Amino acid sequence: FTEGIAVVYKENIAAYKFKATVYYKDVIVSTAWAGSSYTQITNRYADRVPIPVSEITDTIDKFGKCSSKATYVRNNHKVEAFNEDKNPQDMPLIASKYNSVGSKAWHTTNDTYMVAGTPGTYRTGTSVNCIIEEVEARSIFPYDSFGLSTGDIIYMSPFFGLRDGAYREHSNYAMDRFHQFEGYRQRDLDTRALLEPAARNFLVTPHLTVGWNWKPKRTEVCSLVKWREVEDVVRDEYAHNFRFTMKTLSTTFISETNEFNLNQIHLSQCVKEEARAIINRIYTTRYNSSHVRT
Amino acid sequence: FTEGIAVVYKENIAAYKFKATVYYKDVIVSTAWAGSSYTQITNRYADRV
Amino acid sequence: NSVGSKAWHTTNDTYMVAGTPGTYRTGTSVNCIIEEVEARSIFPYDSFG
Amino acid sequence: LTLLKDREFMPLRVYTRDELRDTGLLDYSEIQRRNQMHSLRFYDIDKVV
Amino acid sequence: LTLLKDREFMPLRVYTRDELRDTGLLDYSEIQRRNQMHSLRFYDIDKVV
Amino acid sequence: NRTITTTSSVEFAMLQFTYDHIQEHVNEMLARISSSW
Amino acid sequence: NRTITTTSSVEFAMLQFTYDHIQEHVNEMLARISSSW
Repeated sequence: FTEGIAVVYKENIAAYKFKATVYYKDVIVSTAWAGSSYTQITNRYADRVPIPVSEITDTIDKFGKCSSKATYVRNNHKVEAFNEDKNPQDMPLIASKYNSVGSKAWHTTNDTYMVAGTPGTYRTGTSVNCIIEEVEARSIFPYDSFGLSTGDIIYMSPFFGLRDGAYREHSNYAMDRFHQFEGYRQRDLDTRALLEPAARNFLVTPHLTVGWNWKPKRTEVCSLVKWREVEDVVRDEYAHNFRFTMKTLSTTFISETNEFNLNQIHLSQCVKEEARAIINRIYTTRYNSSHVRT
Repeated sequence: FTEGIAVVYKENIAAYKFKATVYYKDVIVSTAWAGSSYTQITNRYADRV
Repeated sequence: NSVGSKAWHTTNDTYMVAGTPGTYRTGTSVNCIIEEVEARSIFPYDSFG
Repeated sequence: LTLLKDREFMPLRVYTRDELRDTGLLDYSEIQRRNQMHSLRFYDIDKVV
Repeated sequence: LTLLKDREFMPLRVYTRDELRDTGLLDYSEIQRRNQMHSLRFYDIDKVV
Repeated sequence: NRTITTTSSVEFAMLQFTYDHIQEHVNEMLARISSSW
Repeated sequence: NRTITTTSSVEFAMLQFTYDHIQEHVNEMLARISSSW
């Protein structure tokens, strides 16, 4: 037999979870028909349009305000929209009434604009609501897309970037929609104070702008996750096979006599150092004076 | 005892999967309002037929 | 058009018109779309998604 | 002749129910719970004009 | 008196995780991944008129 | 490159431990009975 | 106040029953062999 310390690792089946922010404007266009004794809404065309990153990084993260004029592209044409059909302003971003922990959102307008007119005519209104939401992003292997808490699939890897060979990740979008700001200082819309610098990716999807702090793939995703650390194991040498008896778990694992090279497995950079740290702690706390490493 | 060969069968819980083709037309109807210095889409009615 | 999920369509563009400032204009697109889908049915096999 | 000693077996699970319900990209109920109160979050549906 | 011989137990599963996630008619994440790039597939969203 | 697929049960490994334990103990006792006999 | 979380397997409890049974029976038989010897 052979005594020692072991760390058991299972396959990681969970999705890679990070946090991002979505910036979009709610453009509602209501058409009412003023009648004899009533008004009837004959149409209401709601649409979500992105906030361009120039507007974000020059007004929202500078003054905490959002323009009242939506400028976007629909049907390949540069379209606009004005809240209440007035001159554009810069309105302050105000927290939602439901801003509990985690899921927070700051918007500019609580009202939706519509007009009726004189009985016998159609009248068209227009709202514009700047909405900034902190969402939870979520990506699964092979990490070439991520979905948002809003329901949106972003057909770009969470690790797409401009440096560190990240530009070779997957992206279903043109390179004009993607912006990266190294050293970007985000603004906390509650404390009105800039956060600490961090590279930040921005992608202008036809219906919203996603922004997330960039982090390299090698340090965030991992194919294997620690299942159980075992302080006292026993390695036996049965015919053609190893056996790992763990009397505290009442579990016996059966390996081969060969070592396993973790280089054959995707994204296995964690295991070596994680297990080294865990095994060193276990040794120093339990077998510091009784045994010696081999 | 009795020696022999056996085949064990479990219940099939998977869905029956085949391939088909869908044929449809995307009918979009856009209504724009040309303004002083801008154009505004005031409606867009998409439909699959 | 990668393996399996393929689709053939006729139009890459969406038609809309603006007009003279002060009027509404209505356009219209039509896009023939043929997609190879994966169908899927579960017991008692009286519907498929 | 020595006797067998008492052992106690622990309920070892490799994955929990939560871990097994965390492998997909989107959860329908989560998206629906978060998105069906958009009008409650960002509008005032109780004031009349 | 004969001794008990060594046995090795195999990890037998009747259904895998995939088989257990294949019993429904539709998968929300699959439908959403396939259908949310309709505008990318069948339109040219990068050209401006 | 490949990926490792883990089963959703370690019941087989607890079975292995239990059989190994019972088998080793009973074999030691049988050996002792035989030597004494 | 809290909630109770139940595992999705009672295989460990069947293992416990089986080990207890085998262990008790084999221990009784070993004790008898020893007394007779």
